[PDB]
Amino acid sequence: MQRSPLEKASVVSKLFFSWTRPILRKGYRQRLELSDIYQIPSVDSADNLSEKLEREWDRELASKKNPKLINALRRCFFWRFMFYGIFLYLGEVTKAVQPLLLGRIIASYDPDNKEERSIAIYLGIGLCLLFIVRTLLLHPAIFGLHHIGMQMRIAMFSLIYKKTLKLSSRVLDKISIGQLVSLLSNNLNKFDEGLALAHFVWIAPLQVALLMGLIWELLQASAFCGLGFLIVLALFQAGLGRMMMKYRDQRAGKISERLVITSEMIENIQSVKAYCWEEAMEKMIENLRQTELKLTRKAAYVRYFNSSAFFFSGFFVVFLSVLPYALIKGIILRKIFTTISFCIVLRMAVTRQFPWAVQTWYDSLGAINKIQDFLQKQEYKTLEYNLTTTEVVMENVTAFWEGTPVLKDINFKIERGQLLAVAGSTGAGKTSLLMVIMGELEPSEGKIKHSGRISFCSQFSWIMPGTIKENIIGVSYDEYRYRSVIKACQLEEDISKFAEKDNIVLGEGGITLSGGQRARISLARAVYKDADLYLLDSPFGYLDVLTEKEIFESCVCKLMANKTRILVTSKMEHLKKADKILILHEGSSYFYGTFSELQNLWNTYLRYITVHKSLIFVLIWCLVIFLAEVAASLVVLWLLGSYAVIITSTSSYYVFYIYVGVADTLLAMGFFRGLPLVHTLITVSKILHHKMLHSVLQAPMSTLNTLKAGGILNRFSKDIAILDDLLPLTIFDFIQLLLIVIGAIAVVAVLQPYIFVATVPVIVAFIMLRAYFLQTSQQLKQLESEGRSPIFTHLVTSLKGLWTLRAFGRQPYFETLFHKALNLHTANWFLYLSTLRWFQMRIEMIFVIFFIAVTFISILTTGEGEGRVGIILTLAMNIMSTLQWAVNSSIDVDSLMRSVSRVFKFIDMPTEGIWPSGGQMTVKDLTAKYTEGGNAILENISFSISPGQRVGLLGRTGSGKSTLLSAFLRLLNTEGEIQIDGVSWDSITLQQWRKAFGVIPQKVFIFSGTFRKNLDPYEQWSDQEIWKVADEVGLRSVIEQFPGKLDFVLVDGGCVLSHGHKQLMCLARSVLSKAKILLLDQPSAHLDPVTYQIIRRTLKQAFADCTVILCEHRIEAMLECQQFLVIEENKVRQYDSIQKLLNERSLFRQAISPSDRVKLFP
Ligand SMILES: Cc1nn(C)cc1S(=O)(=O)NC(=O)c1ccc(-n2ccc(OCC(C)(C)C(F)(F)F)n2)nc1N1C[C@@H](C)CC1(C)C
Ligand SMILES: CC(C)(CO)c1cc2cc(NC(=O)C3(c4ccc5c(c4)OC(F)(F)O5)CC3)c(F)cc2n1C[C@@H](O)CO
Ligand SMILES: Nc1ncnc2c1ncn2[C@@H]1O[C@H](COP(=O)(O)OP(=O)(O)OP(=O)(O)O)[C@@H](O)[C@H]1O
Ligand SMILES: Nc1ncnc2c1ncn2[C@@H]1O[C@H](COP(=O)(O)OP(=O)(O)OP(=O)(O)O)[C@@H](O)[C@H]1O
Ligand SMILES: CC(C)(C)c1cc(C(C)(C)C)c(NC(=O)c2c[nH]c3ccccc3c2=O)cc1O
Ligand SMILES: CC(C)CCC[C@@H](C)[C@H]1CC[C@H]2[C@@H]3CC=C4C[C@@H](O)CC[C@]4(C)[C@H]3CC[C@]12C
Ligand SMILES: CCCCCCCCCCCC
Ligand SMILES: [Mg+2]
Ligand SMILES: [Mg+2]
Repeated sequence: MQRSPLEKASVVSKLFFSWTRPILRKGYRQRLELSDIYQIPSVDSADNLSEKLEREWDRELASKKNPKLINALRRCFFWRFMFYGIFLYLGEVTKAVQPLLLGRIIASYDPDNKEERSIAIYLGIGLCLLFIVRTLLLHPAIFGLHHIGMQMRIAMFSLIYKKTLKLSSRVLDKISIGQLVSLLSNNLNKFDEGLALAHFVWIAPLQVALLMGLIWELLQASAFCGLGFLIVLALFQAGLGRMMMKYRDQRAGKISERLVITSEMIENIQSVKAYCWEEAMEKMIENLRQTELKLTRKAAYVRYFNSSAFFFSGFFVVFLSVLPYALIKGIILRKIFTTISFCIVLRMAVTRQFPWAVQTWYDSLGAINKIQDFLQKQEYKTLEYNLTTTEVVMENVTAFWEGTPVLKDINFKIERGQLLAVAGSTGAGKTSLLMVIMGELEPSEGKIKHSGRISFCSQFSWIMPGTIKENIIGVSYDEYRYRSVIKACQLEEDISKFAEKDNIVLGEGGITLSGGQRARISLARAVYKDADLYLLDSPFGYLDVLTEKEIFESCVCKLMANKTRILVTSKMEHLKKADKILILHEGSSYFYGTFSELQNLWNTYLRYITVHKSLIFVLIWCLVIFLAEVAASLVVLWLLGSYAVIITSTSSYYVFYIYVGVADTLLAMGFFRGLPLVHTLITVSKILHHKMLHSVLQAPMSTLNTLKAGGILNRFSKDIAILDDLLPLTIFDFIQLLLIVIGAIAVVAVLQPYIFVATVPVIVAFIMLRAYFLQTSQQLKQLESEGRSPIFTHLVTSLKGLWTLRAFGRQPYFETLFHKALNLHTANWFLYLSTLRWFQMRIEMIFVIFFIAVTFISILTTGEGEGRVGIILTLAMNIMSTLQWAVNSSIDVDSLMRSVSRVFKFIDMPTEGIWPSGGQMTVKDLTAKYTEGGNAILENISFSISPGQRVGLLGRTGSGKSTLLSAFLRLLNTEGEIQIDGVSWDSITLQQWRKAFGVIPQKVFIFSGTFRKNLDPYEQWSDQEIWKVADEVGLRSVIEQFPGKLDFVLVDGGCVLSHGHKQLMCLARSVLSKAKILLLDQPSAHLDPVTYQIIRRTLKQAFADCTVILCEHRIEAMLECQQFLVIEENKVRQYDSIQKLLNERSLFRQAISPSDRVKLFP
């Protein structure tokens, strides 16, 4: 990693941006290697910028009664902002006085203008120095303003993230992931470049005042007829600005709603494929896209009229200011041309630079105001204590999640070292009681007293990205303690089977790990941490009886025999070792005491154009009208080769100069060509998104596991927004400029076939430099686009584990990890702007040297009369002033076309592509593996199932019970044959095979939507049928407690529901879509014994005969099975009776609960 070459560059080197030479010469030959990227300058590191802004923002909250974020920003950047403003202003004044020097030089070709001929050589020298000063004064000032805008964005992004970790739990309900992503993505590039346009709010009015005086000198009182037209045009554009912003505000809410739904369905794409819900998911996104595209089109029509206003004023402001003057007294051709030159600069300031500057202030101040509101939300109240009486106590505590209280009159007292066991039915408030103790649920009544040290283990196991060892140890590594908790948590057997022991890298969310393996990593993390109080929220959910027995008798009873701890349990064996017993029932304390007293009872462009058939026809239509206007202009112009206009023989060359000055209005695209072009370019974006979303759902699971959450969110938010807003109008601007250059050249090249010869050397010089620069610019843009992903990936994972983050105190670690993501994007983005500034500065210096040669050639060639060389050469250089604008606009088109190629890569991803009368199956030599180069988890598996019977799957956690179920649906690489009632595996299409199954996934899927929409996304059942099923699974009381019965919206993945309520929701789905063969993957994970009767009755009534393959861990669930399959060391054994199964195993028979042993062994 080399140091930045900017920090030791000489004064002249910084001026010409010469320090970018090493990378431009290397990127032209080879691909940019990882060592070519330089380190960022020390001034713009995220650590130093965040501290500077934080110091000023805290001064506002204490000094001023009315804090404003814009005052803190003003106190850090105002003087540098104004320093570059004055140099930018002097570069624009130089542009307005150019016609004073160039206008008199053009007059020296006329032999009548004897006064201009005597001093022509001095005007040429001054003109050359004027060009050089303007070049050296604009570009360094524009780069400095880009630098300031980058620093402001980095400082403010870090403040948002630091505030996020401190948000209260009540205000988290009102904030989704889609709001934060839209807040950051919209400003990721627009904010930096906005500061270069901000100064024209006061530069444009000063340019108008200067230019109006010079035009007054020529046309005494007729000049104001041109000002009255431009004032009316300025009011018109101001009105279109407010009309466009109204449509943009109505569109923001729908984009955030689409982003959250898109993120949810891709995170659990395996559950979507098992249910065969791809078509239903596409329909929901299609309806959201359609509503927001109508607002996008309406904003596009308004923005077209705002953009073409420049081209449609070039003739009507010149004509209106000259016509009253010519009618009273004849005007010569010399004055007509000079007025045209001054009006070009005037139209640019009024119709282009000023409305763009006003719009930037609306966007910038709007975002800073939006950020300030977020920075003032309610914060989490960390009620830490340094010390206590070493005992925990609650007194008459009542809490509300908002007409029923969650808890009421809950009181206990646990001394140091005692064990408290919390028990109760589903939804009784066991998890809420632990939230109250930690302080994430503030009680309305009562009080809490205990020490500030605490450790937590939730039902939902959160796995941070990184190594397994890094998950457990935290910050401080201890060799002795680490090896003890691993052995006590029974993780040694699983770790030894991994490719590289405990050094394997876990993805975000821990997808590659088993259901029960994640629970042990979460538990090992809690016991490794030293604390005074330990909270365990049902950690024995996805564990078999043998592993559960070993952990309970060696981890929580041996290692922590002297530490007070609270555990949630439903087993009656865990209640005997507890000193205190607490029973909960619907928020009220059912019992409190002890157990003893209880026992008393390029190809990219071509593909983009041809994706929509209607885009070709509009482009041909624009070409035919263009040829008709050029032909019309040629006939008129050829016809011209006291009066209102005075023209002489030696002054007739002004006709061509006037034509070139008004060609931008004769060739302007009217609304018959502008609106269809803009309308059709948005339909292309609609088609591309439909394909992109479609190909992601059909991709094979092996491909989808490589992608990251931030990688998908980068393409669906930033790349789609580019194709909707920026590209349609950038293309229109580029096409408009290209037509003007061709039309002006073609007309004058046939009437004077020497302008074309003299304009060749300038054209090829621009094209050769463009090809050289695009070799390296395209690679830096690609690296910058992919550098946004780590920013989005870290933002997603920090919200999913916010509660665990604050409990373990790892906030500083996550802030430092966020700054590395900011610095990685800064390196690529800063290097991209530097080379872009080099190109635009060289494209202007190349224009200058040619003009310097032309000016001196014309003056020396002009002899005693006329002088034709100068007339031709100076005309050609006037055309190249517009070609310079067209070349720079082509770079913007190419930069935005990088998003089109990134979308095309997601589209080209490979695809994975009464029969069951009885439902009997046959498996022959099935071999299953996740990666083709990985180990075979199962191998040579073979068994048969008779129709109507139930099969029980058994085995230790991590043995491969879920792998066998995934192999039936072909969710991984398989090498065998499965036969269902006669048909063959291979012959069937992959879509009819999956429809024969009913599935209950181990990980439940609830998306943001209505209760009825979650139970039935295809809308194929009436509400009478839905309620009938809802009674059989006991969900009626759950739905009625909400304001909308079957209408309530389940936001944030159904966070309103408890853990046991989600299991019943998945059982309802399987009953509704009644199929023959069922694959139930542990449907009673955390259900208490009383609630399990609901699963038991459903299994015998709803699934009358069927072919049920259970995958349960509880012994009670195996009394309803006729056949058994045991998975051990990658092999499947088969048994006919449960009593035979336990006879062979000696250790597993002892772990059986005595309550279950009597019925298992009568
Ligand atoms: C080497 C090198 N390679 N790369 C990638 C960067 C570098 S460089 O930064 O060292 N220099 C150059 O980049 C460089 C510097 C100046 C110029 N100039 C062109 C006209 C001109 O007159 C200046 C003028 C008299 C108008 C005045 F002074 F008045 F303005 N100067 N051209 C330069 N280029 C080198 C080639 C890459 C292509 C080319 C010809 C455009
Ligand atoms: C002196 C006085 C006339 C009033 O005492 C004044 C100065 C001033 C400066 C800024 N902003 C800036 O100096 C910066 C800036 C921020 C945001 C940007 C950006 C530049 O340019 C953008 F448009 F891109 O957005 C560099 C930080 C402002 F906002 C309002 C200001 N006012 C009016 C006053 O009422 C403000 O309280
Ligand atoms: N964020 C929330 N907003 C509103 N109600 C909630 C919220 N979280 C939980 N509830 C409700 O509070 C009650 C108790 O919550 P819950 O976590 O606490 O039960 P539990 O004892 O953990 O049961 P389980 O065995 O399913 O884990 C339920 O009726 C549940 O729907
Ligand atoms: N996507 C994956 N890629 C690679 N290995 C995986 C993947 N998913 C699981 N494994 C590994 O395969 C083995 C078996 O996985 P697992 O689902 O299949 O078993 P299980 O019997 O369902 O466990 P549990 O009772 O915890 O649910 C484990 O070692 C696990 O880490
Ligand atoms: C009738 C005919 C010849 C097809 C026609 C008509 C117009 C109107 C009537 C809208 C002026 C226009 N005008 C336009 O397209 C205009 C486009 N952009 C503008 C921007 C600012 C101010 C005016 C216009 C404008 O008139 C063009 C035409 O070709
Ligand atoms: C940037 C701004 C403040 C610069 C100064 C703006 C004003 C004061 C300048 C700009 C152009 C100037 C005019 C240019 C030409 C003439 C013609 C001359 O026969 C009388 C003075 C007169 C009419 C000038 C008056 C002052 C003037 C209107
Ligand atoms: C350099 C430009 C400073 C003034 C720009 C506008 C100031 C913000 C006004 C806020 C609303 C009254
Ligand atoms: Mg719970
Ligand atoms: Mg499993």
